[PDB]
Amino acid sequence: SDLGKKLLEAARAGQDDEVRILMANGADVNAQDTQGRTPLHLAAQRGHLEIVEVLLKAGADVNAHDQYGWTPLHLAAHANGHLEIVEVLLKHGADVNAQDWIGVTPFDLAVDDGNEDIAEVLQ
Amino acid sequence: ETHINLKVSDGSSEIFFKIKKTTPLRRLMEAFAKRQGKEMDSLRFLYDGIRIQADQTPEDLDMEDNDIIEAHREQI
Repeated sequence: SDLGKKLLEAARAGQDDEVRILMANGADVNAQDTQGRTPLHLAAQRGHLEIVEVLLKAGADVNAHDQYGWTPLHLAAHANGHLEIVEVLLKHGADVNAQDWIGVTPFDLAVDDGNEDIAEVLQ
Repeated sequence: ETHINLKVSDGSSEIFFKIKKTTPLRRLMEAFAKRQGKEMDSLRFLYDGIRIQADQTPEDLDMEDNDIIEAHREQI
């Protein structure tokens, strides 16, 4: 049906209550959008810490990759930051050395973006 | 902002890459060739029907997000 679409929309929009309601109603925790991004991908991209946590606790695939080969760790290391989110991802089994199609690890993204803290935590 | 999405297709295999505007396209062509079990020099890579040297980068070709790079076989 459309539960995955609502879950992706809520992960984009940062509604923790709606995310929890949709998961309790049976939304696909690993549903992917047209670009292959899971709700974990979008939540890590937009700095939604609680949604990231609750998706990981609901069984979301931490190592899932989009169509570009980017895991949620890749998206969290890129651009904004929020070192807490990459820490929670790593604690939940995020592949630190995960490579995209051309071999970009999240550490390479952090180094290019100069986020310092993310680079040292990625170790 | 610093990255661009591109699609490399050969008419049957399509790959989406999210790569820096300043990264050389050699790695993109290399990945597309490796996934087919071939070397990159065996494949022609065309943007706007014009062949691409490996050393060029998406910024060097004024490319935009969702732009397509066609892939063919050398001596087709």
